[PDB]
Amino acid sequence: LMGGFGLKHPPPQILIKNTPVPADPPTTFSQAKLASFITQYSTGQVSVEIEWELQKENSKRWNPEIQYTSNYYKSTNVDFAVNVDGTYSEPRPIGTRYLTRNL
Amino acid sequence: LMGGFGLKHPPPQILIKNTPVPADPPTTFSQAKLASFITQYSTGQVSVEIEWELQKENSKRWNPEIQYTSNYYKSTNVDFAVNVDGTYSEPRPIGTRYLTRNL
Amino acid sequence: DEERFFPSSGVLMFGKQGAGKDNVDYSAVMLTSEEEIKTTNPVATEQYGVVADNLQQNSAQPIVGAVNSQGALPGMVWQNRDVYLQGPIWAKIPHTDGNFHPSP
Repeated sequence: LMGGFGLKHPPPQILIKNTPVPADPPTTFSQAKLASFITQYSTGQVSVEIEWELQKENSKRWNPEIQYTSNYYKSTNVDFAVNVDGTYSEPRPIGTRYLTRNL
Repeated sequence: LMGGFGLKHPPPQILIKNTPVPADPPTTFSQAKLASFITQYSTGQVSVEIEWELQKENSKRWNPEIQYTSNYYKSTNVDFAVNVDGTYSEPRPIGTRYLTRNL
Repeated sequence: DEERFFPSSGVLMFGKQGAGKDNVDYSAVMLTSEEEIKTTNPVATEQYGVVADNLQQNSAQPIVGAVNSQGALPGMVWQNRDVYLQGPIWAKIPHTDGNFHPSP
């Protein structure tokens, strides 16, 4: 209901964790689980690749269809670009429905 | 300078004429060329087919490009369509330059 | 035992030969009848049924409301509308993301 593709077997969940590395234990045995760990984090790169199938537009319509367009008029910032401070923004929602068909 | 493709050997000129059909001649010989003809015209269908080669757009630009779009707002007539009286019109000039490149 | 009643727009209506376009008397039209499907299909004019409108308690007598329109429920079965010698053969299912029982 929010949108997209319903899937019985969707892309799986990918779960990641830093393996705990404990600090030095007491040197005399204790049954209690070790609560003292070395503070750690991890970084890296993630790459994802999707292949999408397209359904081409066969329409025989004569007059030109509505398209998604960038505004021609001048502005302080480019839409879908970083600003002076360096942060990226998306100025508007872009839906997918522009070309037309007959019922 | 008006536009388009300069061609040393352009598409040839296609010349068409109704062959003259004279009315009845005098029944006694006269050297003068015959000035009296049957009034005629001709109709038919002409078909022309051109194959155009396309140069695809390789651009790596991030933000969306300007496109040619039909106006979304309501109007009495559709652009590039017939009106109530049945005549076809082109409301505006449409140039070909929309996508962008780097110098 | 009620053949005099019919749903207002709920049945097909054919004209007799020579019937006009506008405001034609009942005598020139020919009404069809779907009564054959009253085995599985609710009657067009009458309600579907009744459901509870409230929670019951010793201080509150039960209330039961009428269901005039009912969408698909699991366990329903029904018959499509009949076809007629002078009626339409086919229709084009619209091209859409979804449909339900796409019979014209």
